[PDB]
Amino acid sequence: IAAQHLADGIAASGPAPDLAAAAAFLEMGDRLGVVAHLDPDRTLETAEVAAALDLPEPALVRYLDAVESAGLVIREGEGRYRACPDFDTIRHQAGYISWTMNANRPFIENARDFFTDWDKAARTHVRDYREVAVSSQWMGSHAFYPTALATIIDAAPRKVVDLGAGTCRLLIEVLGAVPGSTGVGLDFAADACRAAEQAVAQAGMTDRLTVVERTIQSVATDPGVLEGADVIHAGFVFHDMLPEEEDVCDQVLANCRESLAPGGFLAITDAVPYLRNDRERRFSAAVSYYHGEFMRRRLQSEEEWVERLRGAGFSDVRALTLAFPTGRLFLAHR
Amino acid sequence: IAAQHLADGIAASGPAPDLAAAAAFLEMGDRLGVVAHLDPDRTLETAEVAAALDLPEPALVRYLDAVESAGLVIREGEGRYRACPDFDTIRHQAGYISWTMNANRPFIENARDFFTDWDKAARTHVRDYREVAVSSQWMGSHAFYPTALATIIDAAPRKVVDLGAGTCRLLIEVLGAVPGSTGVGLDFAADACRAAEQAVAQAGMTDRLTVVERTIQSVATDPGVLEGADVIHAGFVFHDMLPEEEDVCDQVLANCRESLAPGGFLAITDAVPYLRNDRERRFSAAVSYYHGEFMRRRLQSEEEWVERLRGAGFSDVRALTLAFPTGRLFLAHR
Ligand SMILES: CSC[C@H]1O[C@@H](n2cnc3c(N)ncnc32)[C@H](O)[C@@H]1O
Ligand SMILES: CSC[C@H]1O[C@@H](n2cnc3c(N)ncnc32)[C@H](O)[C@@H]1O
Ligand SMILES: CC(C)CC(=O)C(=O)O
Ligand SMILES: CC(C)CC(=O)C(=O)O
Ligand SMILES: [Zn+2]
Ligand SMILES: [Zn+2]
Repeated sequence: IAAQHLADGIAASGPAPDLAAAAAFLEMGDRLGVVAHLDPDRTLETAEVAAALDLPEPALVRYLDAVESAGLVIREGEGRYRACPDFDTIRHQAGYISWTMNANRPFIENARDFFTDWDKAARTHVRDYREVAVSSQWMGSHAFYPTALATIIDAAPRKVVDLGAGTCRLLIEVLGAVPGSTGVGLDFAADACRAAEQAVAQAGMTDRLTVVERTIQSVATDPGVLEGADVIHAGFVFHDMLPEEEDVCDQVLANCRESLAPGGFLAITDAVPYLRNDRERRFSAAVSYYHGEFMRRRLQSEEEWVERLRGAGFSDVRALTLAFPTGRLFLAHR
Repeated sequence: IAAQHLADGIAASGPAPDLAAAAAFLEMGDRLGVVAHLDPDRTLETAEVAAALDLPEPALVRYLDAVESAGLVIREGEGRYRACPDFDTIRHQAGYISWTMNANRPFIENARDFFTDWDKAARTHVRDYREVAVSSQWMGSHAFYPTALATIIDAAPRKVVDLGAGTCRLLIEVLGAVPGSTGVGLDFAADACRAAEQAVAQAGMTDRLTVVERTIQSVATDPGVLEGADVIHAGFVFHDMLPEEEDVCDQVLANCRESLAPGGFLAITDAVPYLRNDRERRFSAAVSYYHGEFMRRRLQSEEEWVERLRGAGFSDVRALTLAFPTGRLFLAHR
């Protein structure tokens, strides 16, 4: 009796109000720099963080008080705030919403332009690659990054190479797990290389781990840095050179197979296109439509990837379903 | 055994991949004009809709095929598409994400400016009121609009007034339910008034329902149009004149009480600030922080609203919890 309208509405909205609010608070706070100071295991001290971020302290305090009202942080004492116990899961979920609604917003808002003159639209409406990187890392935290770590650590490698390694977090975490091991982080971006180069410094791995600043294409002609590696990792990278650079790509793959030490494998995480199964189909379709229609980059099915890795001379290929919908981890044994 | 990593990841992501993908597809499609042609009870014919929307048909077909892969539409025949059975619930959930991440995106991206010089930020970073209106209507579909309808229809009114009525859908639906009834839709926006004025035309209610183009403030001095109404409705409107126009507002409220026919009531849906209960607190906080910090509009608690309505001379005030988190429906009896 109008308690019906209420219960019916609650069931229809489900978790969407909570998620919409978490994602907006967390994107806003991350753009401010605040989210990197929130952690379930310690407090953020407003007086210091406001100074470190060059923000007015009363403004920062009203933000953290709003986030405290939302249940995302806990006010421990006066001027001190702690993230809620399940913050990292909430931030992981926010990553999916940030990626489709923020990182890829130029495609949402400008689809008509992309439909009528793609070449002009592709250069006019461009994605903010800081947002692409942050939301990808939030999604990866629980849905593909752990699986890649464990696989690399368990191979107990001596040399590990990462193509498109960014700030080299994955290499730093692997080297800190195999006490005797070396790493190579390859990235063609200047600022990415500069931050990876000092994060490795502050971990003391400045000798065990070098930060080469080249393209993955450059590997096709200079495969020297790949020599003798036990594991080569590429995360969501190889698709970005298809179909315009299929030969260069086929030849980087062939280079990787020859450069592998005995018993070594190339680990590729990438997205497969348009899955039909009920769990993955909806996010699969967004990942595929964004890549196929707006970025014009070719995503390959498992069948195509196995084909392509066989043709590069790998002797066996194992595909693993990742929790990230349409994410697959291909392990290509030499 | 690495089937653990998979099940753990799936539990951590929960419904977020599905929601993120639905919201992006549906905002993109709505901006294109396509979503208004999707319905669970009939098909969209691509050849005709592509022409009506001035879109290349192959482009429209790739979009609908992507949305079909996502499970949001069904391809009935060749060139014909039907929305999935629960489309309206999915679109309702997408409304929360659209509102926090799209409609209010100027606040997410520019919080630093709002913190350091508000007056300059408020006029530089402005919300797209087409996006505000669409996402509000998607949220309202299952979470506040039904409760307001049923209350108005059940009062069996002779005259109904709506302050900030937009395209007058709510009035059209009420007049089509009380066979003998009149309505007044008040809105100060030119284009809103022009569309309400022809939607009422195509319903034949062009006589029973007039579309006055004034401000709700203008009611404070010209209360004539309010005369004799059985029900006055205002949806998410009165807060937008607090605190800068408290006297004008207090006097519109007093005007409404005096203009009511005997047995009549004023129905106000509005948002209360920063609730603490577990269901509503997170979205409550986003609604409140957006209004308090970025729009500088005053949201009142239930206690304050009842106070304010008593002081305007209403004899009894009933507050109803809406499914929309922090939404409240206040019924103020004359
Ligand atoms: C994990 S995919 C994106 C990351 O990998 C880097 N990257 C993207 N494309 C390439 C490329 N062709 N070669 C080397 N690094 C790349 C980018 O600088 C970013 O850090
Ligand atoms: C339901 S809140 C927004 C809708 O109500 C209208 N509206 C907003 N503010 C006012 C106002 N002061 N007076 C009259 N209509 C308003 C807007 O034109 C829009 O259609
Ligand atoms: C995790 C990936 C899907 C990220 C990506 O492919 C991109 O945004 O470019
Ligand atoms: C449904 C309302 C919360 C919409 C609103 O207040 C706004 O965006 O201005
Ligand atoms: Zn990509
Ligand atoms: Zn508002």
